[PDB]
Amino acid sequence: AQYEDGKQYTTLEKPVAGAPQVLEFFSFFCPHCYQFEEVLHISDNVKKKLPEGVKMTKYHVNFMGGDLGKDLTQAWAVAMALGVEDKVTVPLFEGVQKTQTIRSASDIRDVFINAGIKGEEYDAAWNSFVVKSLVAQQEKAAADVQLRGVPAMFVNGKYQLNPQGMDTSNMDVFVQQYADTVKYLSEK
Repeated sequence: AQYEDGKQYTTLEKPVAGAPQVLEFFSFFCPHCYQFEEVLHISDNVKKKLPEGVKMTKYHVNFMGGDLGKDLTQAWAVAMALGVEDKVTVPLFEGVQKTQTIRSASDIRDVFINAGIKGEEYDAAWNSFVVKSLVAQQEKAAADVQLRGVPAMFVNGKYQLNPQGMDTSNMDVFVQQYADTVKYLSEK
């Protein structure tokens, strides 16, 4: 075929019932994730080719960067609850990997503040049980697929994107192939 299992994607031997339709995992410590977000804009180019009616979900993971890694998953929960993902994603990446000014939970907080979220609102969210359960959801989904690496994308809880098996000579062509594969898998 043109899309072969084991080539542009792999199939989970343990399919995950009721999983989000498009599920992406990342870490603000993950160098390829930085690329995926700020250079390739993967999430965006997938959405642009997804059918109508398919929701897109993106979760942070704990297994990189120790304590600060967990702080970032809780902050990503805050980001999701307040709907401010598009305002903090870039400074979190650059704060962690570019400028290295993120060294503590308080430095993570500064990014939200600088992005215009108010102190009280952040701290209230940070401490809220809605955020606790949003953290739990992020962990459960990563648990459900044995996740030990990022970036990672899963479609319908059955198929996992395999970027190692796509041409990387051209970044535009890589992204289109990636997105087209998600669309294929999505219609499967």
